[PDB]
Amino acid sequence: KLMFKTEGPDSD
Amino acid sequence: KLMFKTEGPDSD
Amino acid sequence: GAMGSMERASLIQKAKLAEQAERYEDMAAFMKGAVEKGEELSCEERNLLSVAYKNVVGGQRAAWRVLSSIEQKSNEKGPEVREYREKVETELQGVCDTVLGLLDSHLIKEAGDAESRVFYLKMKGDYYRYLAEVATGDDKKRIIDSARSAYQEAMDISKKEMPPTNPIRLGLALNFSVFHYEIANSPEEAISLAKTTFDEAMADLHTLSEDSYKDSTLIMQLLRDNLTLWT
Amino acid sequence: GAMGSMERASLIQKAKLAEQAERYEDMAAFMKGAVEKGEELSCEERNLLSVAYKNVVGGQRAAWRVLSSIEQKSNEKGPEVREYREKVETELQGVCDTVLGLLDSHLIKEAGDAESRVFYLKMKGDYYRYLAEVATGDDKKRIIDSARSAYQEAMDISKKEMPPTNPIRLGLALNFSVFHYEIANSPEEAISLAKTTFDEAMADLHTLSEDSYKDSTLIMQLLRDNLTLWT
Ligand SMILES: COc1cccc2cc(C(=N)N)sc12
Ligand SMILES: COc1cccc2cc(C(=N)N)sc12
Ligand SMILES: [Cl-]
Ligand SMILES: [Cl-]
Ligand SMILES: [Mg+2]
Ligand SMILES: [Mg+2]
Ligand SMILES: [Mg+2]
Ligand SMILES: [Mg+2]
Repeated sequence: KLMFKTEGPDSD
Repeated sequence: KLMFKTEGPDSD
Repeated sequence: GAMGSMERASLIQKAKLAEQAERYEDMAAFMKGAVEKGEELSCEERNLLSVAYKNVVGGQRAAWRVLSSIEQKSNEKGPEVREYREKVETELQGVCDTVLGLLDSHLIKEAGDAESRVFYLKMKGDYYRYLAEVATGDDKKRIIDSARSAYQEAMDISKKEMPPTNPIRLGLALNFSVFHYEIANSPEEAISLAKTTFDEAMADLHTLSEDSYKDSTLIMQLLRDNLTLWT
Repeated sequence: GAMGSMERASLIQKAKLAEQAERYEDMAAFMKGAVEKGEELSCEERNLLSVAYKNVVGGQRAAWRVLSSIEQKSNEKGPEVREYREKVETELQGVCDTVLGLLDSHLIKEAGDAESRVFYLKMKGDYYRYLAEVATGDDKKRIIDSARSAYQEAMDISKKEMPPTNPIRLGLALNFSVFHYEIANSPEEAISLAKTTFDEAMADLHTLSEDSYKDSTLIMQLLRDNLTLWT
């Protein structure tokens, strides 16, 4: 799935 | 630590 | 709790060690133990708590998406794909419930400063959002509204009490805009929020030191990354 | 065991799903359950077992090295660094003991073909080697000799029963050479083993198909990588 930018560690 | 090549997934 | 016998300061020290060792499940357990000592958290401690659980839930979200995709494609191989997707989903929900439990007992009610209260309410929105990502039951609408309500309270406080460049305010707006885009099915609200947030921060950059400038522009770039994908 | 009620085939299916989801702790638990059904493992199943635990123990080894380095540097901040390094070390030893337990009950004693017996004895050497990496007690010498003995039995069988390009034989020689270099303090034995293994495989490549050629040269490159660092 296309995941958009969210705050903090890009851990997924 | 310098880790040398061993078999399989380089998981460390 | 299994951390009940360890000193608060020792738990925080070990959380930092665990972060260095990329042992995020340990890091989260240590920070949960520190929260349960009952004292309020400092700025650094709040961020340790958030980083820990963000890494844990991030691994679960990534795994859940892989399994959900395999499951969708498979919809004969038996019940195993559904069962294992359910297992990971239940573990993910457990982590979200744990974080929400810490916020409700009693981090939010003791948080009076804008920087702490907005931080915790943003977290509450975030973990209801992660529950919403996997929700399919008759509770999905209520989970979504719980996320919205937490984000909205955080937004109201942040607009009144923080400058538009404040990195906590910016990260809240970023996450609330993503909530709008793909949880609330409100792409127009998402774009509007992202644009206004970016533009109001840009106009306030002139007030900042070089270091604060760097902190603010980092999150502004994330807003712009999303806007680029959305428009 | 908690996997006692799940079908063998379902455990293997879920191990493959867990691998796709990068859920290696789950993958290892599923494969442990499959081993405990008591049937011998196929080639694919053996590799699922090894990949799962290699990923789990790899995360632990990396974390242990980070903490050990911090501990060495610190040698006042209190007992916390030592305590947390010990916690990770104990978990690592537990994983190694679990794998060794599966090999001893009863994978090795039922393994009669060279491909299975060498594979399991190599694993036994590997997990004693991982125990040796963290050993400091009066048991260190015996742990090292347990690794050596397992590797040596695997080597003797592989030289008699497998061609010099066999990828299992090659990976065994690779790991035994690293054992020599940094566990046994025998760099000359390590270099000699790596060189002879590489040269004897090179002379046998002409017998192989394009696909087998690719499998063998991949591990030969690992031998050469080590030789380059060692000479
Ligand atoms: C005041 O401290 C912080 C502010 C913002 C982020 C952040 C991240 C930290 C960490 N990942 N160990 S501490 C900290
Ligand atoms: C016969 O099957 C195999 C041979 C060698 C490696 C290997 C890795 C596998 C996996 N990582 N799922 S299966 C498999
Ligand atoms: Cl399952
Ligand atoms: Cl500890
Ligand atoms: Mg469910
Ligand atoms: Mg429009
Ligand atoms: Mg110990
Ligand atoms: Mg010499």
